[PDB]
Amino acid sequence: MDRALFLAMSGAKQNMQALQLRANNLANVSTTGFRADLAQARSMQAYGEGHPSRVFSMTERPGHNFAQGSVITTGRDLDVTIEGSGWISVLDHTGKEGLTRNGNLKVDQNGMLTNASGHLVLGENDAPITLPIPLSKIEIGRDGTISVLPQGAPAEEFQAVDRIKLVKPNDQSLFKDTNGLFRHKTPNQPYEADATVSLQTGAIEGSNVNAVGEMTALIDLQRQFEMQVKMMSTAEEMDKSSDSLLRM
Amino acid sequence: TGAIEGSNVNAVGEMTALIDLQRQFEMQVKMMSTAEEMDKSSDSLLRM
Amino acid sequence: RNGNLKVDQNGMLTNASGHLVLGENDAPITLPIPLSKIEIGRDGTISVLP
Amino acid sequence: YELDYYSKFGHTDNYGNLDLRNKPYTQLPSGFVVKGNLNISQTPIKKLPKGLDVGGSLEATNSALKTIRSGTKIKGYANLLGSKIESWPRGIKLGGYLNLTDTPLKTLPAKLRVKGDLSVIRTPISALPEGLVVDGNLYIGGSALQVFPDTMTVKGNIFLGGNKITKWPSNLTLGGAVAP
Amino acid sequence: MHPALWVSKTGLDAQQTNIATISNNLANASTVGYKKSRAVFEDLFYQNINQPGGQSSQNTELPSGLMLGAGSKVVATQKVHTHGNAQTTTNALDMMVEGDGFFQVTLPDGNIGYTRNGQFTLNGEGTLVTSGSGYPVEPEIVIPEDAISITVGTDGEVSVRVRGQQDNQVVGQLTITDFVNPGGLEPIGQNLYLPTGASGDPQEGVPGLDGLGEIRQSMLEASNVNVTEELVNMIEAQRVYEMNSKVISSVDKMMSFVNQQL
Amino acid sequence: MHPALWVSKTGLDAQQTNIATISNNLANASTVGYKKSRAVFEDLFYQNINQPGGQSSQNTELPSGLMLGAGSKVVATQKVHTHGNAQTTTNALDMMVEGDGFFQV
Amino acid sequence: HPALWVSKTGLDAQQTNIATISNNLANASTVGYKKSRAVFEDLFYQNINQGLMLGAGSKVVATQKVHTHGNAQTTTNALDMMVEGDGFFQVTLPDGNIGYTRNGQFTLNGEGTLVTSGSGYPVEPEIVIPEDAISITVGTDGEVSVRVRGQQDNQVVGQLTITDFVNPGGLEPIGQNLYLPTGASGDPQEGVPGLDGLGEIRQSMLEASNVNVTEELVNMIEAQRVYEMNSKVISSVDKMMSFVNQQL
Amino acid sequence: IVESDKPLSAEYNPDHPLANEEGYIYKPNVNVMEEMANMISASRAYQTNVQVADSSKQMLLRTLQMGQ
Repeated sequence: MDRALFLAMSGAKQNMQALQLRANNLANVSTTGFRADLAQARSMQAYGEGHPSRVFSMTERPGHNFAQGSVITTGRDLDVTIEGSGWISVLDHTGKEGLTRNGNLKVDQNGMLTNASGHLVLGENDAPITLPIPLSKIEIGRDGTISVLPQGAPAEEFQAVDRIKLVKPNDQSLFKDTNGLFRHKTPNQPYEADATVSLQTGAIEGSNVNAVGEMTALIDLQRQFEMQVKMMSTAEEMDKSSDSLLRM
Repeated sequence: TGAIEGSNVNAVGEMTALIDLQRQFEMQVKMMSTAEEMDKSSDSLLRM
Repeated sequence: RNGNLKVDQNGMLTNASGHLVLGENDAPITLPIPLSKIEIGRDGTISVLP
Repeated sequence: YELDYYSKFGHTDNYGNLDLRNKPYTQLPSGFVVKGNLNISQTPIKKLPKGLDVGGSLEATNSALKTIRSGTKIKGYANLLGSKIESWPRGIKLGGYLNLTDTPLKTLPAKLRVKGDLSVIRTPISALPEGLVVDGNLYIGGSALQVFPDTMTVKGNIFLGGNKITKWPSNLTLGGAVAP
Repeated sequence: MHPALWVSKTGLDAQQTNIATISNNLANASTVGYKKSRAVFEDLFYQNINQPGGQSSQNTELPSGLMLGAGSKVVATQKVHTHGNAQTTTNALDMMVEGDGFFQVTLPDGNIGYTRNGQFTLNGEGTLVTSGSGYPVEPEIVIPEDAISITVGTDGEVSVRVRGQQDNQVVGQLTITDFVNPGGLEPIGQNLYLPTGASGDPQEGVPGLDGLGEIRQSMLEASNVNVTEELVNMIEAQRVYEMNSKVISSVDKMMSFVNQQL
Repeated sequence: MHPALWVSKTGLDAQQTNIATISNNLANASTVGYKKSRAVFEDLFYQNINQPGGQSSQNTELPSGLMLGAGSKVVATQKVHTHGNAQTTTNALDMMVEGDGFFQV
Repeated sequence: HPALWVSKTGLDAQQTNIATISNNLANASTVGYKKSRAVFEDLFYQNINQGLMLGAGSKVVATQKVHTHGNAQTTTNALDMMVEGDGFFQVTLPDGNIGYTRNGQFTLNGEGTLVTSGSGYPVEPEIVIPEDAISITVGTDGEVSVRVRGQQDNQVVGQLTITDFVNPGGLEPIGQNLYLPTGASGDPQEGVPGLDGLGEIRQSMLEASNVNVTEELVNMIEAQRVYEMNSKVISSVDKMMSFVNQQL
Repeated sequence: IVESDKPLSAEYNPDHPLANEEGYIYKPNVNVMEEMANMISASRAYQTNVQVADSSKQMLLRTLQMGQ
């Protein structure tokens, strides 16, 4: 039949995919250090012989919202949030390094510093931070310097042991990977530490998802979705009527 | 002064006129259909 | 019957559709250019403040 | 009147293409820069500003454009179909083709280089400039041209379109074919 | 298209612009020195159908003189320059005009822009500029660094307090521009307006003589939008929008009956 | 089922876990030596749809490299072992630890 | 549909406005805090036919900090001070650049240098209080003197200086009651604290926050109602479109 | 095919990667109501052309029955 049936179907299909991207945003409102995902549609025309009447649209992710997340003051010593722009460099389960903004850190039984996702926290030597096992008081600095008190030591024996690797690259050069870690679009790009990134210890950075912004985008995808499915029915209606040209 | 006069369109009056215009329109269309139906039938007279 | 009046840069009193409004002289109403307070009377009289 | 900075913003797309179709603008500011393509079709614009820069292609189909001043930079093509251009200035940096169909064009710059196709279809031009170089297809159909210069270069096909050519160039290397 | 379909579509398009006009007014319900806009509707051209040409009069009440209009449209988004309320603030650089008159700021492209918003401040050089994009305010008012207080008089006479010297030094004087037709100003955003042919040549002067308004310091002008008017306008515009949709559906169903029954 | 339905459902389960954590803290608002818990959220994995199979990376800002999330979850309910205030009682058999330490039973 | 996005800007504008109100109320006890108010402006207008103007909504363009001097708090500590006028205390940031503050809660470090009671940054110029001092006196011009037993007359250990700016609102707040000079802030004007427009140092005195708690509660009323009003337009447009694609 | 002359709908989205210096992203000037009206008119006009083709078909068949 007419190709407008599939031209509208290819549009309704993308609206559902855009709806899925907004659904993931609203599910992650309470998530810690979550960067909102933007949804956009690209107009692609079928170039060739004939009148230029058919143009497809596909939904794609143009970028992410890198605005500062909501800061939650918790009073916990091992809670860190990046003041302004900046990232925390961590290595995932496989070992590939990446940037994260979740500062819900913790100390394991061996002293290794991890975050809430389990990623190991990189240090001054581009290696995971391993603090002494018998600690007494962890006091993270504003610049990322970790000053710990050995167990049984006097309060005046406060010494720095490591400095968290904070990286502030261009946000437009970062893409979210398959596990929520932002990495460089260009492969084999070294993550260079920055001396301007600051860590506000004792607070946790929340999500930056604008709940109303997603809701008002939802009510427009639904209407656009319903208009296209009416086009599918009216293209079906036209073909059924034209079925009476071979009756003879 | 200090006020603007709107339109005096009676929305219900127009809507009830619409539904009557539709039905009268459709009934006359049936008259057109039965006029050609009679004409087709009265064509076997010359069909020897 | 459109009484949504306005004053142009030259001072002529027009309506929302741009039709010049007539007056006692049967000519389009022209107001002094630098007005300060325009009040329309209940009977149609136009009183202005320099 | 004339286009302002705020009026410019209301005729620009996401990638930076200025659309002035049917818009009542008469003149553009000097040193004008366009991020992408420029469209001044059907406009009462009779003159393009000096120092004009277009990051894309210039579209002036069926417009009132008459004068383009030298120094204009156009990255894409130039489409002046149906406009009122009478002469082409010297020194225009054109990154694409030049379509001058159905224009009152009469004179062309000497040794003009067209990086794309060239059109003089149905133009009152009497003779082509010496040393003309065309990297694409040349359409002279329906024009007043009947004598080619001593030397010319066309890297594509040459379409006569109906006009009769009597004096062919002495030095001519053609990458394509000649069509009447 | 049957003409009834397009006549109804004009009403849908007209009400659509009305909703967009109302939506902007409610958006700027807290913008300082904002003026509400209203959409004005007018009927379109009326055409003689049962006549080959526009025969004047000649039995208008009869079927020969039947005339059908082409719908409606929004003709203008008229600016209503009603004076707003007063916002008493403790800031020393925000000022208000009581009555007719506009502040004049220097736009980057050379011409001067006219604003009713009074949220001003100073830049690095001490010049009185707006608190938004930072455009300078005409006339230039430079504040000396030795000043410990700023006083803006009822006629824009700005004075400063200098320690070790009694009596306040005068550092300049403000001016406010007036226009014959305030509604002819062209909005360009940023709480700014531009003079058009429908507005008139600017009329400058001291703020407090020649019928001009008076400068009030540490004050602001709230937006004159009436939130209840917009909500009432929304109710009517929504109902008219739905009614014209029924006519389009009615025409389509009538047309469907024709080629299906016949 | 439709992917958009399950993505939002996982968000509902995450909040339901968060609610049960909050109600537990408020229930134990008078318990002696009780440490509050907080629910920790993290997103679920992102899937490439327009690449053949599970192929990833390359052009992530194009329709080819579009990646869709799977929702959210609660990964851990972290105990906040912040030292609490002291209650002074007249009973001689109740004791307290100031600083780090746990009684052994 | 532009109506939805016009109201969305109105919703986003009020959300930023309420954020400033909450920050004003949160810092109602912070010493030397200057309240800020959101600045609204309407977006650019468009001519559809050509002379019909349609707005795009509204936005918050700036957060103007009102640097009006707050009330006075009388304290018994001899190290916390207040500038009674125009001026900023200058502190030495870890980066080496000089930061400026109006909070006067100071103290001494291990070596006697005057530092802030919070992060511990030194106060420029450096004042060192000797271990033989029994009392500390700060004059109206910053002259810091100490009473030494066994010696008549207080000896002067240094003199504090303050900096005044043409436009204090042009400063960039970096938290911790600290400001960074910017391009529009002006040129830092140092000098003796009490001459040439500079304020006077008031020892054993603090500068309270200048927030108007009554105004913020009223500002919450207008911000909340306008925010809810913009939602109604979005809902009405949603029902208008839902009616049409269902009717037709 | 001819493009619409209406100006593009400008929307203030400063944080979008496609935002200009002022922060506005531009969206197509597609008017939903006219597309729905075009959808109805195109379908109604398409079906009434089928009737004319059907009407002419019967006339040719009867014209062929003459001579038999």
